[PDB]
Parts: sequence; structure tokens; C-alpha cells
Amino acid sequence: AEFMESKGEREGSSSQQCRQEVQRKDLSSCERYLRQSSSRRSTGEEVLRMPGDENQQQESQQLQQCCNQVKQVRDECQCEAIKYIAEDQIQQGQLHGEESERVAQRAGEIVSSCGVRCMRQTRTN
Repeated sequence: AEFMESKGEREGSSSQQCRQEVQRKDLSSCERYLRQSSSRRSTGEEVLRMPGDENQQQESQQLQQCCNQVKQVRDECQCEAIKYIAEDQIQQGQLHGEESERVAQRAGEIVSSCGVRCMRQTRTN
């Protein structure tokens, strides 16, 4: 009489699965630094240096967490990573009325450090 069928549904946001690992490694603290009160301990056995091995050679173990964080960036998720962090905290945080644009320049602070992605640079892969 008849015979037909077919299934297959999915949903995503960023590329393949950038937003995924992005919310873990890639810009996942640079904006959190300015979002929070001040950088602090976290997950990672790579935090036993004052001057910071993998970070701008200068007393700044705070932004070192962003450099070490952006050090886990892929390449094509670097920019989209900023489109995530520099936004999720905007919707989550009190970033509304006219205090959301102040966060745009703010993230730029850590960007100029070791967060140069979509807040200064562009797609590179």
C-alpha cells in the first residue's frame, strides 16, 4: 500500500562544537575577570608561578588565568569564544539599561593582555 519514513533532528549555536569547549577553555575567564571582583584560584595545576610562565612577562598572575585560558583556544573558536563570554555574562549579569557597552571595552582590557580574538582581531583559524 505505502512505505515511507525518515528521522533526524539537531540544534547548535556556534561552529561544530566551539561554544562547547569554548565555555571551558577558550575565553572562559578573561571576561569573567572583569565580571567578577578579582581573579582567584581555580581548576588547573598550571598556577605555580608569580611572573607567570605562559603569560605576558610581568607581575599579573590575574590575567595569566586568561592567557592560560586562551592558550587552550583552538583557532576558529578564539573569536566565537569572545562572542560567547563577552555576551553570556551580559545576559547573566546585570548588563542592561546602558551598562552593557562598558563591558565591551572592559573585555578589551584583558583582550589587549592575552584575550586578542574578536575583541581586537578577527577570524583566523
